Amino acid sequence: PGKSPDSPQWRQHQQDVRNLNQYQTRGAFAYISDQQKVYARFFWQQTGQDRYRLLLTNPDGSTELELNAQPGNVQLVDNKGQRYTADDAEEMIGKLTGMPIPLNSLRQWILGLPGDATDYKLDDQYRLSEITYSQNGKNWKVVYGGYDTKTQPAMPANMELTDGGQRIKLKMDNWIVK
Repeated sequence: PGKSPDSPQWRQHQQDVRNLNQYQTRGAFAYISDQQKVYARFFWQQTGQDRYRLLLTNPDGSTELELNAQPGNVQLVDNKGQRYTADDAEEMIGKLTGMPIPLNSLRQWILGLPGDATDYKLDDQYRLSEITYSQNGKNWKVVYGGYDTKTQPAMPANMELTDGGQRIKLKMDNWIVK
């Protein structure tokens, strides 16, 4: 049955997450679509409200992709060192890598926050459990597995999101927050 979104504990959990100044996680990344299959280790570091770096690496240790976002300056770097710049991370990853994603929202979802989503459920611990979000004529479903309760506040330990044609799976080995 989970818990009600109107619960003070939910609002407090969101506040505790938003009050953090830095977030860092790493783990297994899986992206699958009818035109691509990407498996890699990921590293996510967010040092500002809208400042973050996503790094995807292969077993070789080689860099598959780098997405470094700063307000007014998002840079995408591919394995060949080719650099591209834009003012929107979602638009760039959507038309540059072949991996379209509601990234502007995912950046909040990965922290256990709903972002612009208004259709969601919470688990028994007042933490985000499922999200239904529409954009670009598609409907995304986000599902959360267990949370990492070794940090304060607790952060998502695993999640999956899909809109049918695209599926992204993330498994976090750990988190560091401050």
